[PDB]
Amino acid sequence: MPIWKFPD
Amino acid sequence: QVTLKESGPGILQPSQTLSLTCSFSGFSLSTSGMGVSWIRQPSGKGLEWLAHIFWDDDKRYNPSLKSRLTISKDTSRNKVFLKITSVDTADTATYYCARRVVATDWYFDVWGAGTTVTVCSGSDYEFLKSWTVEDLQKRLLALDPMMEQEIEEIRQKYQSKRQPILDAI
Amino acid sequence: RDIVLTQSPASLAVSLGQRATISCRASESVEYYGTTLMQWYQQKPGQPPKLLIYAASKVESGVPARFSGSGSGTDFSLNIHPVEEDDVAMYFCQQSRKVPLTFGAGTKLELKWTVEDLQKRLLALDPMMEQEIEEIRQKYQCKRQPILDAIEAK
Repeated sequence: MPIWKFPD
Repeated sequence: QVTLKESGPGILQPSQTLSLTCSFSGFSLSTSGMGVSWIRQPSGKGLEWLAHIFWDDDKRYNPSLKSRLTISKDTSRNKVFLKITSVDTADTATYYCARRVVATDWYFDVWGAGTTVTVCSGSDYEFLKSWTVEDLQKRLLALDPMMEQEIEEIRQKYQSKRQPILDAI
Repeated sequence: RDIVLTQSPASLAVSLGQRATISCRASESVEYYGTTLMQWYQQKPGQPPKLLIYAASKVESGVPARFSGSGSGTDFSLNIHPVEEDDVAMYFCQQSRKVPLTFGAGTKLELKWTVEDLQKRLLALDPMMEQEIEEIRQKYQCKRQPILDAIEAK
């Protein structure tokens, strides 16, 4: 699962 | 290859605004998943993250400094900017920018080499205007010999470090 | 709140050929759904920090096989074996689990021979000198520029 921004 | 370069004013008087620029090449910050952070290493301390800006202009800040920081970008000139308001001696540091690209992990893949900013200690503007021209000129010309002696100590210190190496070669 | 990274040692004096180990302990877990958001970077004087290890144990391309990362949860370590001249550097850990991103305070790895290694060491002295002189120059520009600005205003 890509992390597009920060880990959420 | 991908290069990032920080630029700044070098020195800055206290209470002024710090304007930093990260000039990059080899990629576009408009590409989906790209982002750039600003980071700093204060004098005698460890590194500290300041802010990050994503390809879609989403901005994240260090909560301890948020009220002082403004990150922004101009993708038409491949530039990222940082503004720090009301600087003091705690803002003397080497400032770095670094890229992160979308992945399943989260890491900076490329950094700049950094730019050093010194926040100046003591020089009251109204006080120095009250000085006469001769006093100002005398102090200025006196500053050169002192800086040169400090630099020469460094040069001698490092020439003696080169000698054991140069002999073994 | 913030994840604090405690990195040790601050300074590591090692012999060429030995094992060097650098430790990072996090104040809370940096794990995130099957990945561990802990990085190790190397920094030479005047050069961009270089990524060595990401996700705790993954080696980045172009990194010598002498470097390895390990750890889980809160305890991480960077291992360099055997130590070579090119490994004299500053090293730091970095977590990406929570904002704000945070860094270890750094480990300065110093040494206590081929011509290539001796030239690398000779070359390595110049950016350190340049950094020390630049600090001197900026300190004195702090004193000169207010004076020059006072004269120009007059």
